[PDB]
Amino acid sequence: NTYINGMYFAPTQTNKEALDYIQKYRVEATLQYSGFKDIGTKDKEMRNYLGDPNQPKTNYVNLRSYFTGGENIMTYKKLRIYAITPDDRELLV
Amino acid sequence: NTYINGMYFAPTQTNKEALDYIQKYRVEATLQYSGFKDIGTKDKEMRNYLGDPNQPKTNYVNLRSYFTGGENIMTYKKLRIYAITPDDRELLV
Repeated sequence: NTYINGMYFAPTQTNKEALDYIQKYRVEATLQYSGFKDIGTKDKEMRNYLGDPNQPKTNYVNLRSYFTGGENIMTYKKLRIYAITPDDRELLV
Repeated sequence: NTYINGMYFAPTQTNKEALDYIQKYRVEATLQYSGFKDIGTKDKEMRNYLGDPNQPKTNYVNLRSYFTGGENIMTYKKLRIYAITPDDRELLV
């Protein structure tokens, strides 16, 4: 299997500056042991896209700095997003 | 045998900020020579969990900087914890 250690979320298209009012990210993944739980609430790390410094700053949900002891696998994922007071799921696999 | 040189105590779950009013830790282990005694009273070293810097700050009872001359083995352990004025044993193997 191949594990997930992050998410390059929303690469910048022509008309998208939607990563400003959106601040917080919560993942509900399936870990190696006791999968579906509150993995935690963290923020974006807007570094790059595809690891290339010659690229605009896109969002990155850091799937490492969360409340886990094992690793995350490729079965399922739930991606809750937190602005001021919605909890809208922007992405779901 | 495999020796113990520390304790990653209380990895951060969803609802746990119980590592603030809790300050001091005393171990009563079984060393290689003259085991059961007051090994000492020390504090937490809240660095990481599982040695990963992409992880929240969890407690760590340092089982090296204590009053010993030998090493600690995997027979028995007693873990006294000190807040202001309890002495409640939070963990016991």
